[PDB]
Amino acid sequence: VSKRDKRISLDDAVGELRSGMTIGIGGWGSRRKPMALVRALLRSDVTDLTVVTYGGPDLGLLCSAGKVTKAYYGFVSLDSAPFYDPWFAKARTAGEIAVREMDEGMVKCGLEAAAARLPFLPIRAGLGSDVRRFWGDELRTVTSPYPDASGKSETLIAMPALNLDAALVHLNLGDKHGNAAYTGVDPYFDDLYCAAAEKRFVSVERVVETEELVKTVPLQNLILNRMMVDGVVEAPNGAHFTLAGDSYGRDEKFQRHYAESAKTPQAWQQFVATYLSGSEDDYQAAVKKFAEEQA
Amino acid sequence: VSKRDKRISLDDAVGELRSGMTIGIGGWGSRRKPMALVRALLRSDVTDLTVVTYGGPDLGLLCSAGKVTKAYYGFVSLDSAPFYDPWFAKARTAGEIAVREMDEGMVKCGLEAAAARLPFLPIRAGLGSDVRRFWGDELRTVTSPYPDASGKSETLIAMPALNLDAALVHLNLGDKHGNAAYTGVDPYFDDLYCAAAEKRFVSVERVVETEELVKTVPLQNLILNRMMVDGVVEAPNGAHFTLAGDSYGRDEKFQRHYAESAKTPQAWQQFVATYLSGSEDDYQAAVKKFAEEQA
Amino acid sequence: EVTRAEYCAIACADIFSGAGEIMASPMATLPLIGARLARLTTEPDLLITDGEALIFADTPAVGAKAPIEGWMPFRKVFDVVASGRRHVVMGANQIDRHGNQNLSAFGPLQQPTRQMFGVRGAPGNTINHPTSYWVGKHTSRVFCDTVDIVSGVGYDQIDPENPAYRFHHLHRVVSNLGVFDFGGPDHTFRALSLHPGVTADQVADNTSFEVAGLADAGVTREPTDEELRLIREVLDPRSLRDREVSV
Amino acid sequence: EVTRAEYCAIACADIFSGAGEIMASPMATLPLIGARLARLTTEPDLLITDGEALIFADTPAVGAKAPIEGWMPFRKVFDVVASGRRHVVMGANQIDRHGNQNLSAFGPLQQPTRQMFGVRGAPGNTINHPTSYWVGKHTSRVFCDTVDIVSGVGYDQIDPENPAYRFHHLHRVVSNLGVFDFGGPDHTFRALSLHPGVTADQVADNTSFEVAGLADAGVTREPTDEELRLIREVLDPRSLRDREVSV
Ligand SMILES: C[C@@H]1CCC(O)=C(C(=O)SCCNC(=O)CCNC(=O)[C@H](O)C(C)(C)COP(=O)(O)OP(=O)(O)OC[C@H]2O[C@@H](n3cnc4c(N)ncnc43)[C@H](O)[C@@H]2OP(=O)(O)O)[C@@]12CCC(=O)O2
Ligand SMILES: C[C@@H]1CCC(O)=C(C(=O)SCCNC(=O)CCNC(=O)[C@H](O)C(C)(C)COP(=O)(O)OP(=O)(O)OC[C@H]2O[C@@H](n3cnc4c(N)ncnc43)[C@H](O)[C@@H]2OP(=O)(O)O)[C@@]12CCC(=O)O2
Repeated sequence: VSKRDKRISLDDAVGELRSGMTIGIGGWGSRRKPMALVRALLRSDVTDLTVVTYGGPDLGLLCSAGKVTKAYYGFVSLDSAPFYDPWFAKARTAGEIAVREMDEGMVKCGLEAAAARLPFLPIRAGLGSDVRRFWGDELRTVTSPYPDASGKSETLIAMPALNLDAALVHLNLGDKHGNAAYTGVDPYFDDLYCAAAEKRFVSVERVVETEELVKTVPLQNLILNRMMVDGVVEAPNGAHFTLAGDSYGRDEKFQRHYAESAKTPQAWQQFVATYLSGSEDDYQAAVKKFAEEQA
Repeated sequence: VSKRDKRISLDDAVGELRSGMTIGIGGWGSRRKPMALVRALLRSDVTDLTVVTYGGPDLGLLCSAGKVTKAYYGFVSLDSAPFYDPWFAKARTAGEIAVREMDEGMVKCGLEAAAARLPFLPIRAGLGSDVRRFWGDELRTVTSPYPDASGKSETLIAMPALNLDAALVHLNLGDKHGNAAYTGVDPYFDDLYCAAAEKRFVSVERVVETEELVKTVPLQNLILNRMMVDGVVEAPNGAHFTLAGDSYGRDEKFQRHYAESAKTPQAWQQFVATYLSGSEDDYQAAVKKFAEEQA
Repeated sequence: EVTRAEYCAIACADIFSGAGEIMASPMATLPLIGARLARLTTEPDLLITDGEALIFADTPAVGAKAPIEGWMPFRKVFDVVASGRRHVVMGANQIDRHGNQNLSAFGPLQQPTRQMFGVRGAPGNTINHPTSYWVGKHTSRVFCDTVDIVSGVGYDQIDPENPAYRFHHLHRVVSNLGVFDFGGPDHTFRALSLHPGVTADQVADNTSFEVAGLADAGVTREPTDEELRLIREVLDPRSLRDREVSV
Repeated sequence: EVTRAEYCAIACADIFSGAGEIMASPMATLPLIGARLARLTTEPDLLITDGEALIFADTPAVGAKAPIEGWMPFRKVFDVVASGRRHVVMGANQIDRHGNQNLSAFGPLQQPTRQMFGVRGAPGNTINHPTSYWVGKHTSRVFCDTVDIVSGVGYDQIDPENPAYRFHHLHRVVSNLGVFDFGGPDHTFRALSLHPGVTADQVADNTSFEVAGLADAGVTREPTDEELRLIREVLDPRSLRDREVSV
């Protein structure tokens, strides 16, 4: 008959998530984050999350809503001034989240282990650093069964698999079955997030038929196949205010406004009232109005 | 001033190799093998080699000249009838080579370990199979420091790094500095062979200036950068008689003639006299003549 | 009237019953027809490739191209293998009573009497995901007491204390004589059905070991009218299937 | 007449002297000018990127595009890190006497008093390949006795019995006051040169610990005429370098 139609709404997708899940979030810093999916999380009652991410304003917004219990990350950055995300910083200085901070290469390594259903992969990164102190006994070493030529055996970090209950990623183009592509210079790690996860949700700028997808991009850009996706969300401008490859750049003015609004109770209630108290369409209309007013 | 000019001849490149080396050969089966570089090896006195390969007629020709002492491979195949390479088969049935046969995924794994300068990577493939008996104590296991949820710890194959003294690969386009690209549907593993090796030689169908290279192929096809290559050889039709992506397909008629000629002393002396007793240009002229005669 | 090869085709389709959204990787013509037949009837979410590097959107005839839906180069196949989301149907020079399989070589490991492919992907396939086998000429030389080289892992290799073995699963063996699995006592080779016209004595005379349940095995089901149409008109109009199925 | 920032620029170029055919990864404006200056003078085989995902063929001015020669997405950067074929120049909130470095946060690990980036790639950088540091305002708050969080690995963390540590190498620290390394006794912070106009007392008053060889350190070399031309006319005509170099 027919392959499964995986098209769902933003609120449908978050409706499949549960409090207490370990969720990986794709993109990188302020780059192609599934921000519409994150805003849908904020509207929901899903909380007590363990988040695995190369962190940016996705983690900031989740922290603004108290939705993060534990975070696994290589960094958190807005990629532009003021660089440090102010909501992540507040959660940290308040001790509201338990962190398993790690080297950026360890995130990739851990996702790769989960993708291959392995319990660990060895890695040098982490040795001799306070990554050991962030993790304590959750991060162990592994000794090579093969000594080096000199007769000494290497002891490496055993990076444990970063198994995910769910993954949220945003891509530029996809079909209704989960085939999806990036456009632009970097896939980041969204394929690894999907491969490491049980439930996989991809938002895309535009849903097209399969044949249009494969004629629009090179083979190498088709980074998700149907085995890697459980739900597809059509979300134009769904990475705003992060950049999104060839679709659009970062909304630098609006990101600055987000960061400044976090500074006081007063400024944040107004940001929430204007941008985060309605639907994705309401958000998109308000963001467009902001850009016109600030020209 | 200027970046290093790495252009060298076929015989120059083999002039950098030494008997006893461990050499990885790129491509896959009868697919984009550096056959011109292999023929240059045959003309040389370099022998006693340890070869790491997804084997095809490259390994067959080396075995026809007694140049292989030890072979690490996931398979050997001509990819067309009669499928089994007859020179590899003769070396095997005569016990002329020591083999470390392994699962195809273990080759990739071992090259990845060498590329990352790790002594091993864990892998499931190999467990419970006679891969253990091919390797004996050269292949050991490694136990996870993290038990699974049930309390049981996984014991996996510790695939040792496949460190190479040299790598020989063939690609479709490159510049004089070692930037190089494949054209067609599959890069195979040529980037991993280069990353696993100390001395790296790439033959290419055509050497172009850097700007022409990067305007001809998508970003994702630029699989070798300058840190991955020590010598560049311009060798048009240099993968013959294997296929080479978009440049050409397999010369099926000539491969069949190679395989049939291996059957008797008599047939092989004639094959050697016609195709392997002169230069690459002599070979290419003889191959063209064969195709015209056999139309 | 249904030919022996047509029964083999639907038996190969049935290999994938309930497979869901996984990569079907048949390595011979009859399993290929079977996988594509399943994809056109009851398993539309199967992923299939052109055998080189392209994932097909539509289901083409044997040897034909079709519009594509994704990229699957060899390096990414090994990612799929390790993910478990695959069911391969391999051939076999030898299969023993517990499912050990050989496609590597005959004779001693370091000096064989006959060379074939080497182990290929058989070790990684059998330890990571469902694996089935196709045998076009069922004989006692294929179905032997002991394989020379274990390239495909059988049930008597499994260490139940080590969870690294937990994904091993040999689903079916389909031959020109019938449909088999390893559901006999102690995971032994067991007859599920015999193709019409095949007798128990024919199977017994062409298998080196005893086949569990052979005396009680029923006959392979009839293809549906739709299945016959798809085999004869859409997938294999030149009857390439006949070339692979002995007697 | 040569400005303080111009001395810092050539000192940052000298970081890469003898580097060969490796990836130069400067993480601030002055090291960026330095790396590109080296590439245009004595280290043409350096690889450099646009800071996002493109490897440059030619050497462009700060903030400019140039023709490209390859692809370097973030996932492939981690392959380069693990390969060792790189020299990164990072910034630092804190550096101690043995080279431990912090860009993560101040205060306790699980409840800091100030949050910065987290450890980023600093652990993997310092354990895999040459690492150098740039400090635009040399102070005792940066050069402290103990860093709060070790993101970059210093020399007193090394286990000489474990070859996993054998690639660690901290090459230079360049500041607005001079050029330093960790070649003092017990791998301690050591003065190699002071920029013209900088006194030993100025360095000592702005470093929490004793600086080895400070009394005998000479003055940073003069830039060549070619280097001044490249800095002022080609690489940084808008003098963005001045914005980063304090006093
Ligand atoms: C990239 C991925 C990685 C993962 C993956 O999954 C992949 C694989 O690839 S995974 C590999 C899958 N591949 C298979 O499944 C191939 C299985 N093989 C076949 O299918 C064969 O075709 C065959 C079995 C049907 C027939 O083979 P055969 O011809 O050798 O045997 P047979 O005809 O029975 O004659 C036997 C002859 O030996 C004689 N003899 C018998 N005893 C002996 C003895 N003691 N000594 C000497 N001779 C003997 C007998 O007298 C006959 O001699 P003779 O005839 O008298 O001369 C992928 C996918 C795509 C890719 O690229 O990798
Ligand atoms: C993908 C790859 C992976 C591998 C790789 O290699 C990558 C990396 O990325 S690897 C990361 C490299 N990245 C860096 O190297 C960044 C280093 N950082 C800087 O360069 C900063 O810019 C800075 C250090 C110059 C200034 O930072 P800063 O502003 O935070 O500090 P500073 O100004 O001194 O003020 C300090 C303030 O704290 C106050 N204070 C001091 N004590 C305390 C205390 N106890 N408690 C509370 N406050 C305090 C003080 O009063 C000041 O408060 P205040 O001012 O009074 O309010 C890649 C490449 C591309 C990519 O994407 O990844």
